[PDB]
Amino acid sequence: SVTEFLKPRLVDIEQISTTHAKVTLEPLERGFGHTLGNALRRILLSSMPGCAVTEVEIEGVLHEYSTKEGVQEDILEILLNLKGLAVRVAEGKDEVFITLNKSGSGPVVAGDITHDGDVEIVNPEHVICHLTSDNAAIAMRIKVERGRGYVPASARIHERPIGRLLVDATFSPVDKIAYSVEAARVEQRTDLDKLVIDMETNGTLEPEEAIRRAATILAEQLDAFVDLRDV
Amino acid sequence: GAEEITADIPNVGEAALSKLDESGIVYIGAEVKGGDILVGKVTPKGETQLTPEEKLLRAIFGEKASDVKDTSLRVPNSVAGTVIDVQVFTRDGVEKDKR
Amino acid sequence: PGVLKIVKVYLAVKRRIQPGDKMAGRHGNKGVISKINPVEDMPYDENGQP
Repeated sequence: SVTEFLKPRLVDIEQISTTHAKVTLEPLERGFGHTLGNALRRILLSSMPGCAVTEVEIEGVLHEYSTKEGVQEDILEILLNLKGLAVRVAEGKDEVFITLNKSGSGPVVAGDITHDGDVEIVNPEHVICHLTSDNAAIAMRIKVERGRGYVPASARIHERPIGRLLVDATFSPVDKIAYSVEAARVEQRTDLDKLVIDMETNGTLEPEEAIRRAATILAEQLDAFVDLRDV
Repeated sequence: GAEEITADIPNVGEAALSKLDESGIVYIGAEVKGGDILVGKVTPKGETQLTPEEKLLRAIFGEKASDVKDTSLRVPNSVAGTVIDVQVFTRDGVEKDKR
Repeated sequence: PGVLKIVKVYLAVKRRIQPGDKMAGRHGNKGVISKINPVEDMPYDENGQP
């Protein structure tokens, strides 16, 4: 009828790659596709929780603006590379420590990090540094924290030992969101639409799960309007 | 007299001396913010006249340690960074401190 | 003359972009940053790239 609408359902999920996916919502009434797509894009791009590197500790290193023998990259470049690490932490833990020791010439990559089985590395081929000598060795202790949004090192409220290096953390796993509203063939009606959301992420967050968190956030914010009263 | 580079800075607690070494010079790699002491220096000062109210205040509470004055290098305001190098130049004929 | 000791300390500051900073191109087009907009607010194309 006119009063009653049709509620969309998640009808298709497509995983083109580890960092790329498409989610299909169907059916939608006239004009609701754009509304839901824009709302979900704004929520997904702003308020998705994730895990990021926050603190690093390298043996023999006192500050970022320094050098280590047998390493082609400075500590600043190593920290910038560590900023791009994709880590999934098992639920219930908001803080974890991983460890990276490597000796010998070659590219030190993310697949050489030793974890406790509750941490998953989504990009094992991510190059972290390069060791240019057979005598060169690297030993690092990395702190991974769960969070939301972007928290720079300066914004963290203030003892911290000399040698602990703060890293700016971008917790949000979502990189790119696109949405398209197309025609849907449901029963005999033509007015029904279909919403396809293209998500490009770091692989940490599942597409369906992210969709549900965005919907939950939107519903919780709408609850204030559903019960409009002077407070 | 001769000004000395020492960590014994009057009227400064151990909170501000954490980043300083025994010789009074900040460590390399220390995260320092505005107002933090980098090099601790004390300058000899002469006799200073005290107002009668200040004399009564000293009479009640006997604390008085003003042999030297705190003229020390401090981080400029609105400047935050890390110490990456410290260089000490000493005149020939002056004892070298531990740093 | 008269100087006993000198101590020099080098401080490294990472300065990030913020409103008030002057950004320019190679064609004489200078300007001052007015706002650091969120990514969702920024215009985007059909592929979702802002």
